[PDB]
Amino acid sequence: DRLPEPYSNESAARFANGGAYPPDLSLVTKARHNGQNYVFALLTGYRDPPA
Amino acid sequence: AFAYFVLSGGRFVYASVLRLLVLKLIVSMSASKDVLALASLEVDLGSIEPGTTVTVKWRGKPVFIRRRTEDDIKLANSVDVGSLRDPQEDSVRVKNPEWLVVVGVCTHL
Amino acid sequence: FEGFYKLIMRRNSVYVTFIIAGAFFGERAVDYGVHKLWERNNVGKRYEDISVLGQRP
Amino acid sequence: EVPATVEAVKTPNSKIVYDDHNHERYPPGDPSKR
Amino acid sequence: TIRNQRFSLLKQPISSTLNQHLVDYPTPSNLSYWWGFGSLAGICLVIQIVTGVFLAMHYTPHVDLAFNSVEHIMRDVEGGWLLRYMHANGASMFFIVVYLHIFRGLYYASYSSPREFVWCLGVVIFLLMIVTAFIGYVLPWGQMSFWGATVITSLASAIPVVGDTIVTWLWGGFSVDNATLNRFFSLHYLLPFILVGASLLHLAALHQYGSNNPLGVHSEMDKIAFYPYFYVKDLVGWVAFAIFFSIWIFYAPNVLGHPDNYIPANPMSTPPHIVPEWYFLPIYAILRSIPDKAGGVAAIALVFICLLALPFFKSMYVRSSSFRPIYQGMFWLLLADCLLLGWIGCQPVEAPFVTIGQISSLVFFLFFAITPILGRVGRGIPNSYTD
Amino acid sequence: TIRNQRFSLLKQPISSTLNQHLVDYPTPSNLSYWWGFGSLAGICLVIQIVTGVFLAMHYTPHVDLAFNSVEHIMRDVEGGWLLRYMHANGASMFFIVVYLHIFRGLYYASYSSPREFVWCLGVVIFLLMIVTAFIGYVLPWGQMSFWGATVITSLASAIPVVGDTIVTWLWGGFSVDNATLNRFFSLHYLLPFILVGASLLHLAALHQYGSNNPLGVHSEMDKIAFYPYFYVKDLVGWVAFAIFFSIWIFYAPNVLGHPDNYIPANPMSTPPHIVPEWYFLPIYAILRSIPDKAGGVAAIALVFICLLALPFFKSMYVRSSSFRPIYQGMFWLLLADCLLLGWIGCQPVEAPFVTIGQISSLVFFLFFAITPILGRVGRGIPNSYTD
Amino acid sequence: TIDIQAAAGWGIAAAAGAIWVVQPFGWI
Amino acid sequence: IDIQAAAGWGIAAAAGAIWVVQPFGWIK
Amino acid sequence: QPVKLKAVVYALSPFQQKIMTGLWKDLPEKIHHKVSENWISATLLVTPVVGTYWYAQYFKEQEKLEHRF
Amino acid sequence: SWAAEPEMEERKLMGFKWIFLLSLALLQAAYYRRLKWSVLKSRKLVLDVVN
Amino acid sequence: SWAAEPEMEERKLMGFKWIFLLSLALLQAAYYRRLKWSVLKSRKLVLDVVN
Amino acid sequence: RLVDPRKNFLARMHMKSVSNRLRRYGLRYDDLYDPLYDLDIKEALNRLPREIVDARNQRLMRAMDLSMKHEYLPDNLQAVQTPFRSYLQDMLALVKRERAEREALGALPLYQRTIP
Ligand SMILES: CCCCCCCCCCCCCCCCCC(=O)O[C@@H](COC(=O)CCCCCCCCCCCCCCC)COP(=O)(O)OCC[N+](C)(C)C
Ligand SMILES: CCCCCCCCCCCCCCCCCC(=O)O[C@@H](COC(=O)CCCCCCCCCCCCCCC)COP(=O)(O)OC[C@H](O)CO
Ligand code: HEM
Ligand code: HEM
Ligand code: HEM
Ligand code: HEM
Ligand SMILES: COC1=C(OC)C(=O)C(C/C=C(\C)CC/C=C(/C)CC/C=C(\C)CC/C=C(\C)CCC=C(C)C)=C(C)C1=O
Ligand SMILES: COC1=C(OC)C(=O)C(C/C=C(\C)CC/C=C(\C)CC/C=C(\C)CC/C=C(/C)CCC=C(C)C)=C(C)C1=O
Ligand code: FES
Repeated sequence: DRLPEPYSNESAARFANGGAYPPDLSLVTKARHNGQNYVFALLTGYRDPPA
Repeated sequence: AFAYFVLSGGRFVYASVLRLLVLKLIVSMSASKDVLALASLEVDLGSIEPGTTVTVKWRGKPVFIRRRTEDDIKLANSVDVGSLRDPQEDSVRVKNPEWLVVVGVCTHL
Repeated sequence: FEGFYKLIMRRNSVYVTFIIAGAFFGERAVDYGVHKLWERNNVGKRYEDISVLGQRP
Repeated sequence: EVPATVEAVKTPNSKIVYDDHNHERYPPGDPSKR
Repeated sequence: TIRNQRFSLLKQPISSTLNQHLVDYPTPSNLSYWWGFGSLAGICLVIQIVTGVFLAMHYTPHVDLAFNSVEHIMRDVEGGWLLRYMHANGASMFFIVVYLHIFRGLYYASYSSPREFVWCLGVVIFLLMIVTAFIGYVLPWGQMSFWGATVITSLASAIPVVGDTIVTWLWGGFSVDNATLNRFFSLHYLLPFILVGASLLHLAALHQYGSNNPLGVHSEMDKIAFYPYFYVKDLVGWVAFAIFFSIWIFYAPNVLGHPDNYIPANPMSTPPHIVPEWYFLPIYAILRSIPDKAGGVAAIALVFICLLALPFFKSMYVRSSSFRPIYQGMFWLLLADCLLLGWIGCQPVEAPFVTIGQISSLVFFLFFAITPILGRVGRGIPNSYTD
Repeated sequence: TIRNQRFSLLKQPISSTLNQHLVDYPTPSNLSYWWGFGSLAGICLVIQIVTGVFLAMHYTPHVDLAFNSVEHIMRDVEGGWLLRYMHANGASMFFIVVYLHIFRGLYYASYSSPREFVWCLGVVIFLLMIVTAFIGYVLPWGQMSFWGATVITSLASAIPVVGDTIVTWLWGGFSVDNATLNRFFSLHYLLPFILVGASLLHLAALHQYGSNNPLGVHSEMDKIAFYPYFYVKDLVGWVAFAIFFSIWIFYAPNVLGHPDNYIPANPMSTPPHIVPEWYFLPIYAILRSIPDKAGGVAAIALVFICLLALPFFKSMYVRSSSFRPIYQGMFWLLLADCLLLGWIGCQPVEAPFVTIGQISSLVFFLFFAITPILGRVGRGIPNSYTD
Repeated sequence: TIDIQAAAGWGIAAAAGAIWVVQPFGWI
Repeated sequence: IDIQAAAGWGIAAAAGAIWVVQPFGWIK
Repeated sequence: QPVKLKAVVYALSPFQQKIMTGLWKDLPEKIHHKVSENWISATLLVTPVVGTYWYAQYFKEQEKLEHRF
Repeated sequence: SWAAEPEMEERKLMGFKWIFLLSLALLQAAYYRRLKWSVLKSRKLVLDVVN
Repeated sequence: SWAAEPEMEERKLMGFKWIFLLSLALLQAAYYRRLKWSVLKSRKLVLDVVN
Repeated sequence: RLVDPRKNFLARMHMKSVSNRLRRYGLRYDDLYDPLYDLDIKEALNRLPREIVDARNQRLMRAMDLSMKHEYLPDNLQAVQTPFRSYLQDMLALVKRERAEREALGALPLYQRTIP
């Protein structure tokens, strides 16, 4: 079996996340420029906005 | 001269057959009956904040919605029509003073 | 190399068999050496080195 | 005067010098490298 | 002549090879309409390629969609029913024109020296035609497609050691499934271009010596140019073939096939009458007749071995059946036997058809067993029949 | 001599054509490694065809399955990752090799008489390669695939009266959808075979007169057989190319690509950066340098018009850049300009890149505008530079 | 009496090549 | 024989275009 | 058309010569020759590319600085 | 019957028209072949051989 | 990163092995080419012409 | 005249560069003219004396040998080369004038290029 899906479809995901769709993470490190570094920086890079 | 007439006869048919086969091949790539079936429908919408946009869906084509502010209308109603490559005023394009609804596909490509 | 020539290169059939054997054995030897280098360079990172392997509750 | 090709054909040379820019020859009479 | 100036454009290097191999090529003046089926075969190949390329733009090679995509062509593609019927019946047309070609070759002894290589290339082309048409018949994914795929891919199981391994490799799994269909579709796009190349090599090999003629004699003293004489002769056959093909396409599009392929494939149930296309029926009858699985596969391969060995058998020096009455009778018996084998293949496996098929396959092989002895005996005809 | 007996099997009719076109063909002894790239491009074409035939066994051309079928090739079929990385980076290797080939031809003026037809067939081949690679890039059905297909099919709308009907005929509908993908799959199987035929014609045209050489002079006095000398030289080239390709395949399989195509196609959202493959970027730059639809399409067509008209310019009688200092310098400027156009195509359409792209496009066209002037003026060199 | 030796040599070569492509060590 | 032939072959091409593509309705 | 040539060619067997040492023989002269003959060509290839790249980066940096509050 | 074969009428209308036209073409092609071959078929050949 | 590229370790092992082997093959190919060409490159050519 | 090296120093540098390049290979500028480029060159080559054409072919063979060997002529042979000593241009101009005369009177050309 494949890993389970949190939601029944993309519309349900958007409805549960304020209209945004959490993308499938199976290829996310290949689907972004400098993927591994980008994902690590994003996850650990929440901070206060500039003035 | 008799022989040209008999030969022109069958050459008519050969040309017709060539044209038929080529045109059948060409038209087979045109839009299928089921594709043409899904080419007409309308939907409804809601509302959004004054200054943001939300794309909506149609056949395979996004549709843009942007309710504009007062200063936005001031900016949009101060451009010379002559300088525009497609001369058209904002008032003509909009059915509402601030609600701007438009098909969101680039006219280039 | 003339002594080895008199045993391997006098007949093309022997030469061809020698080429087949060299491909086989040399590819095996290179594979073994590459795997040795790989193991030596990645000590502790293998699946078989997971401390808790078999211990998921 | 006699052109060079005629002289070469008329006078066999046992002291031949080959071009050496790309390859240097083994000493003459060396065993073949086959 | 010193070619300082340009003469006729056909003799310029831009078209000299097409002028020499296609326009001015010398051809025996007495060639009959029986010699116009090679060009018909070529036109059938071209028709198949063009129609298949345009059909592949709408077909989906997936088990959940293949049948429905074929019905979507029939129903939704503008001109789609004509693309399908032309391709499906085109396949039958190719086999008709190629069978007549082969039997023309057998009656005139066209396989004999110096044209042995032509015949061997033809046999390879026949094998390629069979594989191509079979895998193509599986694409619709109906009942006949699925069960026909299940048998021919099991023929490798006759091999004792690696047979099951070969079966499961060809399947891509433990049963006929989506992997089999996808790989069949890929093979079925590729094989026709190999068939085009093989046909080109076939024609080149034939043009090394030129065509044999209905008298079977040396023909250098009465050769003429292919264009326009044999061009117009072939055009008559092309138009007649068009009428025949149009009758099949427009008025009897499905009588050459079976209704069972209009049922979606069911791996659970099995049709009570699992047959191949009609053009594989004689082979399938020769297969069913032997009562051992291995013996059947052997017999199928022996058919092509016999075809390949025919040119090389020491023979008499006379070619045409026109002057070989006994070989002529053997021909008319072989043709009846092949039509009998094809009919028997459509019959269920039950008496009396089993024995009839066994006798018919025996006679088919006797033709090839008996031809060499006839050649050896007939080498003595000129000594015996004197003035 | 009278050929009563059989000599070398190579000179027998079975082998003679291959021998005279492949083993004994006279070749100028001074050909550099820059003459290795035609054989390299031939090997790239064969690699693409073999890998693509095997990949088509597992790929499903449907919008609901294509992305997943690629992923299944990568993850499930054994050696699938290798087959995919080989096809995807072999397209890039094909284009690198063909670019090196085209620039050898430009530097030695290999397009000049009597080899004009060779150059024109090469231009046709380049067009075929571009179309093949583009429609192949659509097949994974990622974001890049969908949006690139959108714009390239939209290109036809530049035609005023019938442009829209051509766009909608290419799509098979009112948008890029499953019909587009399915027809693009069929075309992708077909075009490689036409490429093979065009390459064979290219080679035959080249053997009409033989290869040009780095001196650009008549070479009939010092020719040597292809086998073995240029066989072993091309083998050195083949092994070096294999090392290069292997570096790309095994260690940097995705550097010559964009991560956007690992996102499934979303017809709602265009990605912020939308570019073709690297080998199309110069044409992209020339297209975007024109602030006009029809102007851009016309510039794209004018690129190939100039490439086709290059061999027919009245030129001087000196070929090689080795003896033409001005043309040689203009060659190294054109090479820099093409590299700049490629880099510009990768940039967003904004300052300063619009001006740089416009100037680069102008320089590119100035090359082809200035070469005929150079030929006309240099015709007078032998009368002005007296001994 | 050299054609027989050539046949034996080429048979050894063919066997060596067979064991080398298919490598049936887990089956023997 | 050069201008008359060009006119004739242009007329033939235009007729063939009208015959292959049949836009009876585009005369607007 | 065949050419009519008059020439004398002497050749040594490949197995009587050193095959590889000629690659690293008078290397500095080879480098001298490649640099001396090719420096204009190399300048014309490299200078436009590097100059255009540097100017583009300079423009981007100044534009970014100008839009900063 | 209609549901299984919805294209029957167009197909039949095409088969009538095209068989009539192709039969006309076959007549023309026969005349063309015979006209081209008449110069060869009516020729008088004179040789010295008898048997 | 493992999820996006699960074949990475096999790919790198293959790459190291075959790049090493192909480098050996390139050295052999260079020797082969130069062996075949040495008879041409070391040849002494005598011709009548001067200027 | 801008092409004359006696007046334009750029033309003088151009000539010196070409002369050095030709001298390295022992080639004459006329040796670069190929009979396969133009039919008029083929005709002019055929009108020249056997000795001129023989020396041309020998120079071409020597140059091809040097090109194959990645070597230039020894400096002592470079000192006696005559890169711009002409043998072809006058004959070629005469051939072109004769062809122009034939065309101006409506005659058929004496030779034609084959269509490839
Ligand atoms: C069990 C028996 C051995 C089985 C293996 C047989 C094959 C062995 C592979 C060859 C190994 C020896 C390689 C040459 C050693 C000599 C090195 C050398 O000096 O360079 C040579 C040239 O040799 C080369 O160019 C190197 C080519 C090596 C080819 C690469 C070998 C491949 C190894 C295969 C191993 C199997 C693993 C792969 C399996 C797939 C110089 O040639 P010259 O210039 O003509 O002479 C110079 C004069 N003087 C002698 C004085 C120096
Ligand atoms: C992509 C298109 C670019 C468009 C460019 C815009 C318009 C410019 C067009 C001109 C091309 C620019 C490059 C021209 C200069 C090339 C460099 C050069 O030729 O210098 C030579 C120097 O000699 C010259 O050629 C200078 C001549 C100046 C121009 C004089 C014009 C009169 C000649 C007209 C003849 C016309 C036909 C000539 C055919 C070659 C090189 O000398 P060398 O290599 O032999 O050795 C010296 C070096 O140190 C060692 O390598
Ligand atoms: C794709 C299928 C085929 C094509 C397109 C084809 C094409 C041709 C053509 C054009 C000719 C020359 C003209 C003629 O006599 O018909 C020819 C001759 C011949 N073909 Fe075929 N052929 C095909 C299959 C076969 C097969 C399967 C065989 C036999 C096994 C065969 C055997 C021959 C022979 C013997 C000749 C010489 C005939 C003679 O000179 O009398 N061909 N073929
Ligand atoms: C490159 C050329 C070809 C392509 C792209 C092609 C493609 C296709 C496709 C997509 C189908 C499935 C749709 C359908 O069944 O109608 C099909 C079916 C078929 N093809 Fe082909 N084909 C080609 C050539 C050939 C050739 C040469 C033959 C004959 C030997 C052949 C015989 C068949 C058969 C028998 C079927 C099954 C038809 C049916 O009953 O529906 N094809 N082909
Ligand atoms: C008949 C031969 C060919 C076949 C059957 C074929 C088949 C395929 C298939 C099935 C795909 C989709 C799977 C994938 O993305 O990896 C594909 C993709 C592709 N093909 Fe081909 N191909 C052929 C020849 C070529 C040639 C000659 C080129 C280059 C000119 C080419 C370039 C491409 C490209 C660029 C892609 C997209 C690769 C990617 O990003 O994944 N193909 N091909
Ligand atoms: C699939 C792509 C191609 C293949 C397989 C191919 C093949 C070849 C081969 C084998 C040669 C002879 C050996 C060599 O000179 O390297 C050659 C020569 C040549 N090619 Fe191509 N080629 C291709 C594309 C092109 C293109 C795109 C052009 C130009 C637009 C072109 C123009 C030429 C020219 C002018 C020559 C003559 C070279 C000379 O004599 O110096 N080719 N080609
Ligand atoms: C952002 O934008 C852009 C892209 O996106 C990312 C691109 O990728 C490209 C890359 C495209 C280039 C360089 C040119 C492509 C050129 C051609 C000619 C492709 C067009 C052909 C197609 C679509 C298929 C041909 C169809 C046929 C033959 C129909 C078959 C019909 C019959 C057999 C009857 C460019 C320029 C671009 O600006
Ligand atoms: C003196 O001449 C020679 C050259 O110098 C001019 C060469 O450059 C080349 C190399 C040239 C070639 C063949 C590259 C051209 C590219 C092509 C045609 C790629 C397509 C390849 C295929 C499928 C081969 C097509 C040929 C046939 C008969 C099909 C059957 C073969 C196969 C299945 C492989 C060779 C061998 C050569 O000696
Ligand atoms: S598609 Fe919008 S500008 Fe090109």
